[PDB]
Amino acid sequence: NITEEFYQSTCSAVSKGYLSALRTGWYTSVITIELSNIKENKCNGTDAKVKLIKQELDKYKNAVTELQLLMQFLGFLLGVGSAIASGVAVCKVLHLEGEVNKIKSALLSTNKAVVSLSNGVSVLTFKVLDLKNYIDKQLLPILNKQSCSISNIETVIEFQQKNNRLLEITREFSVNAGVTTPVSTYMLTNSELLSLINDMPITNDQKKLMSNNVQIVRQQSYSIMCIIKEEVLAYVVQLPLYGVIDTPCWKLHTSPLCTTNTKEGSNICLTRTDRGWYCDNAGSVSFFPQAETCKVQSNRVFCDTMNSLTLPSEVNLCNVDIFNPKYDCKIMTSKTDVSSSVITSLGAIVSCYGKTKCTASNKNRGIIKTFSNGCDYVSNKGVDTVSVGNTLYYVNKQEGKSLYVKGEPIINFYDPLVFPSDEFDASISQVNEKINQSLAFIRKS
Amino acid sequence: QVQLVQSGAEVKKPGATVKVSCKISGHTLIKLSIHWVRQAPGKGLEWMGGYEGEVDEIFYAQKFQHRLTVIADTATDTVYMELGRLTSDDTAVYFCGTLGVTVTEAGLGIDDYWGQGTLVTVSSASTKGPSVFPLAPSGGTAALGCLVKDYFPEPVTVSWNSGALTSGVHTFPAVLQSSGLYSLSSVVTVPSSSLGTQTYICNVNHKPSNTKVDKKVEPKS
Amino acid sequence: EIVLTQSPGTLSLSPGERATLSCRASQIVSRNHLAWYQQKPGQAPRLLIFGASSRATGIPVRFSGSGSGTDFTLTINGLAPEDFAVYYCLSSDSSIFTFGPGTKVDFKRTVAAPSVFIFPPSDEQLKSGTASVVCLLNNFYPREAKVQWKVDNALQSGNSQESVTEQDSKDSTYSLSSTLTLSKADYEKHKVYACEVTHQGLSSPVTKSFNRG
Ligand SMILES: *[C@@H]1O[C@H](CO)[C@@H](O)[C@H](O)[C@H]1NC(C)=O
Repeated sequence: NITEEFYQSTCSAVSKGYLSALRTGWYTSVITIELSNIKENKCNGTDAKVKLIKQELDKYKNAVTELQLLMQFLGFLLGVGSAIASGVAVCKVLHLEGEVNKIKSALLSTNKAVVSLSNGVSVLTFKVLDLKNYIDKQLLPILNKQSCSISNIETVIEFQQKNNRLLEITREFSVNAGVTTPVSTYMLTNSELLSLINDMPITNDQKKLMSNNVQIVRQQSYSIMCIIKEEVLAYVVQLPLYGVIDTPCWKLHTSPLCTTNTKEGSNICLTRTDRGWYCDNAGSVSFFPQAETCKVQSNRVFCDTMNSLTLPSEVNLCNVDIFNPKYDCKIMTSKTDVSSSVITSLGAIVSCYGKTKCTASNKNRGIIKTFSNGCDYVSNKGVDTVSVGNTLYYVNKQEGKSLYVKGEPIINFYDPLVFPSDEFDASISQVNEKINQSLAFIRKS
Repeated sequence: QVQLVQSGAEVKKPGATVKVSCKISGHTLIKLSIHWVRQAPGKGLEWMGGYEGEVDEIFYAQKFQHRLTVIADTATDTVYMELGRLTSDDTAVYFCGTLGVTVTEAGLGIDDYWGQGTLVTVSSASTKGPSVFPLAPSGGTAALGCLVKDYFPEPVTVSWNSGALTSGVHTFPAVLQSSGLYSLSSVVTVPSSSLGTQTYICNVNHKPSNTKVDKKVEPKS
Repeated sequence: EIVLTQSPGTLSLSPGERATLSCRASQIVSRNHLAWYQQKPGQAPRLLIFGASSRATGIPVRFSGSGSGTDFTLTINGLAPEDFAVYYCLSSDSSIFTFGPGTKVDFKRTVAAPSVFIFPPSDEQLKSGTASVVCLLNNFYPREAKVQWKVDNALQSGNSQESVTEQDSKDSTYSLSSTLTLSKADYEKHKVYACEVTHQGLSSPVTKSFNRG
């Protein structure tokens, strides 16, 4: 159930029918891998199987040494936060003398425990791998002797299975300076991530959504290497909590809009600079100017408030009547009359200024409709490919209904006489005052 | 560089009690197995008891459990054996050795560290110099020798003609007589034709008693 | 209790030949808990093979272990000169250690019968009250030899002690001294003092005797 409208007046398109999945806050969890305080062993035999585990154990001993070494459009309007601050905060909580013992004592006999830290926060805690119970109990007392013998070849292979995950965890942390994203299946397997979500202090609708899009729960999560103390290796996974769900969203698409004069440099240009994602949130509209930070799965839209503006709900009025009394819609000015196509959810915006040859094609027979010079639009219904100049555009073959909103292009309402052509961030009531300053004042003189 | 150094040789009287040490250098006692193994003269190896450092338990064979104690001092890496009510059957060389084997599912390991041994001679005897009695010769090659009898303690050295005669000499190992004194023979085979010209003397030295005897061995018919 | 037996008593082989030493248990012993030790005269035991077939650190490849249940086998595939010593097997059940009798690896020589010599007691020793009769078995091979004393054709029992030399480093032979110890009374009350020697090298036994006069 997806719909889309295009405004012939403003060279812009709105795509309604998308559901919200906003990331309001973060949740922190503490992953642990119990380790093995082990030194240079004593057995120096030449048995083929022994030299295999002797070098495999050095992979464990050096992987620990490596982590130990670590611990010694309007994006200019957006704010600046520290995404991993919540996880780094929990990390420094784990430094305090006694905080690591609480985790091991609560993980002494179970592989999952709810620990209340010093600062009065309950964090889900996970013990993920038993290398200590295998190396200390079955492997170390043989190597730390003079001569040592390995029973089975299958023991070597079984060791490689156990040691592999720890090496691949170290591999990511060594290459990402202790902070990795998206959180790989090594830092958290689907079985572990889903058991986290089901036991997070969150809503049953909140778990329903996370479970269906774990591939997007991963891209919006961080894993932070924290401490390796005593015989414990703990790294914090910072999972998102979605506090605004199932509200209606809509995506605005904008392209340059110029006059249609034939002579060079005789054209004035205007472009709507409020494109991006919009979703209803507590009576206001959260505007994400960077649509790249939002991720679209089917009709669900996962965004991060860190890349949002909290705007009044009057911004929605900027679609029907652009001027209006309530909200002052934002626009940029220029004189660059260059053709460019923008692909929307159910179509593609066509701006064909100049000598550019712009057309819309079908896979049975291309170039079914031709565009005159100006900013026009055609639905994806029946159209497969679109060409503007030397750039061929493939239109989204997603189904849905289209609606063409007709109107006179707004650029014809402006006198190109003293039209300010270098207003990067301005607005309509600011453009009209930019008119009166060069209209009224020059008239009186 | 692990090294196990035992106490020195002991001489004890019947019914006494001997203490033998095993000091550990280059290693720790709490990770080691230390067992005592003795070897009577000319006989096989016999296990007595030991201590498993990993479990901190002391084991004894039932043959010696009533009169043997093993002690483990972890602070000085020293293990002792204490064996009382000694008899002549206890005269043996006592070794400390890492016999223990540790087994797990991945495999099994063992230590092989040994001391130098500690000799314990048990007889009711004092130091005594030997008497030297001749074994006088009577086809083409003739045999003669000396009988170094009734001395204590070991050992006794024998040469022939002050070391000049070496070919054909056979100095036997001493045996422990029922008297509590050792005794051995040394023999040499010579051409019978030389019995009339070359003089054969055996030079016996028993340093524990400062006894040296040169005994001339003449033919007897 | 566990009683371990080994066979043969003495194994006679030359360098380059294969040694095969057995160790057998009165009851089943754990394969992890059977070891093979080497001991040369004057030295402490040395571990060769532990855990039945596993080889100790720094033991040549020629040493191989095998066996299970009650029968075990140490196999030296090409004897080296330093390998001629005594080899003991060692079992353990619940930290209770037990050692085998011992198998001795001998230098194989052509069979050589013993030169037998018999020595009366010197008159100097008789004046002290004790008479030592010595019977010498000189430079022979193999070591298996039996000495019998006959005083006036009466079989002597309980009054003799044998001493064997180590296998001579040059000719690979043995020498043995049997010593008959009598009181001066008992040595004067009889006439014929005879030393009887049996050995594989002699088709029939050899007897050397003297009269007291
Ligand atoms: C050999 O063993 C010694 C101690 O027995 C140990 O310190 C050393 O690291 C070992 N060599 C190798 C290459 O592991």
